[PDB]
Amino acid sequence: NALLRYLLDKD
Amino acid sequence: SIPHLILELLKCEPDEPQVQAKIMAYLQQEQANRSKHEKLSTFGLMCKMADQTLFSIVEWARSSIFFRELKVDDQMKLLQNCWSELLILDHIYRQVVHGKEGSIFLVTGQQVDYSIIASQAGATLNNLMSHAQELVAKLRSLQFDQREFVCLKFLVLFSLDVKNLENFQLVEGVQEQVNAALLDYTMCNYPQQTEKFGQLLLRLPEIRAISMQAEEYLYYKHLNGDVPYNNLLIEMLHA
Ligand SMILES: C[C@H](CCC(=O)NCCC[N+](C)(C)CCCS(=O)(=O)[O-])[C@H]1CC[C@H]2[C@H]3[C@H](O)C[C@@H]4C[C@H](O)CC[C@]4(C)[C@H]3C[C@H](O)[C@]12C
Repeated sequence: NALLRYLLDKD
Repeated sequence: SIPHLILELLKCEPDEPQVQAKIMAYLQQEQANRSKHEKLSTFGLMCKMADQTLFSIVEWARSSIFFRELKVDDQMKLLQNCWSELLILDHIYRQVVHGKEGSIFLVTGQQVDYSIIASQAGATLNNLMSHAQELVAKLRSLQFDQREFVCLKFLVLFSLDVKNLENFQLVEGVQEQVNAALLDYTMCNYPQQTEKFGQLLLRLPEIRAISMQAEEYLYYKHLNGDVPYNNLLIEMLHA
C-alpha cells in the first residue's frame, strides 16, 4: 500500500 | 474527574474547523481546476471527499500520542486493520455532535438534507447511512461524550487482532490502560448509568458491521469500474 506509506512518511 | 490518560488522548484531537476548511477548499479547487469537459460526477466527488477524510484520519493518527512512537511499518499495519471502522466512527460521532434531524453534517462543515443525498445514493448507501443513524441515536441516548469517543477511537486503532506488529507491546498497553480509564471515567461521570462502559463497547461490533457494509459498497463500485485508480479507500481495500 504505497499511498498509505507516503501519507505516513511525508514531511 | 478525568483520567490523565484521557486528557492526553484529547490533546491530540484534530482542529476541526481547520480540517473542515481545508477539505472544503480542496474540493472547491478540484472542481474549479477542471474544465467543463472534465467536471466530476457525484460519485466522483463523494470519492474525493472520502479520500480527503481518510487523509485527515491518517494525519490525526500520525501525530497522536502512542501511535507516533511506532515505526511506519507498524503504523501501516494498524491503519490497514481499522481504516473503514475509523471512517465510520468519525462519521457517526460527527452526527452525534453536529447532526440535525433530517440532515447529514459533512466533513466539510456543511449540513446536507438527508433526502437529497439519499436520492443520489440509492438503496445500498441509503441502507448504510440509515444503519449509521440508528447508531447515532443509540449513542445520543447513552449520552456519548467526547472523552468516551477518543477512548473508543484508540481501542479501534490499537486492536488486538492486528497481525505481525513489531511493537505489539504498545497495543497490549493501550488496550489495558484505555479500557481501564474508560471504565473509571464512565463510573465517575455517569454514576447513574451503571452499565455505560459495557454499553459503549457493544457499539464497536456495530461500527464494524457498518464498516463491512461500506467496504462492500466500495468493492461493488470498483467491480463496476466506478472508482478512480489510486483512490486511497480502494487502495486500503486492495490491502
Ligand atoms: C472476495 C473479494 C476479493 C476478490 C479478490 O481477491 N480480487 C483480487 C483480484 C481478482 N482476480 C483478478 C485475481 C481474480 C478475479 C476476481 S474478479 O473480481 O475480477 O472476478 C473481497 C473484496 C471485498 C470483500 C469483503 C468486503 O471487504 C466487505 C465484507 C468484509 C467482511 O469481513 C466479510 C464480507 C465482506 C463482504 C467481504 C467479502 C470478500 O472477502 C470480499 C468481497
